Amino acid sequence: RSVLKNTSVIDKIESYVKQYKPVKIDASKQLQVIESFEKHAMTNAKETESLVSKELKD
Amino acid sequence: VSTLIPPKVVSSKNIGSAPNAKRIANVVHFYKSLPQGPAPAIKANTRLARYKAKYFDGDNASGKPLWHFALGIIAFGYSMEYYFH
Repeated sequence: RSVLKNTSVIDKIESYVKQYKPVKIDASKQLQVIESFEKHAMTNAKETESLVSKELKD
Repeated sequence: VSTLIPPKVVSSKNIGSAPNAKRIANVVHFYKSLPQGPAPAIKANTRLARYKAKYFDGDNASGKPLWHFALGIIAFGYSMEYYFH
């Protein structure tokens, strides 16, 4: 700011940047899809695991 | 994007390979196997099962029942010679 000698715009953009300092708001969308995915995955995983464990001993 | 679910779906690897077919054969076959056989048949003492025991064993290729059995027919008709003469 002390470089500029036309300074009446550095206060403008300083305050505008610090005003709009949140430039994007948070996203957590992986809490609805991740649990659903995890349920099907877990089910299938466990099914495979138990099935093959049984077969090994058979 | 989220990883797909192929690795965890196994139920077509249960027919997917050929030894599954062999497995379902020998889980029955070998499980229903006895330690040793039921019995081989060699004797039973009907008094001609004894004939089998001495002569018609699994390992007896010895010509002795043949000789004996031949000699039996010789004894039969030789007497019948004297039945007709």
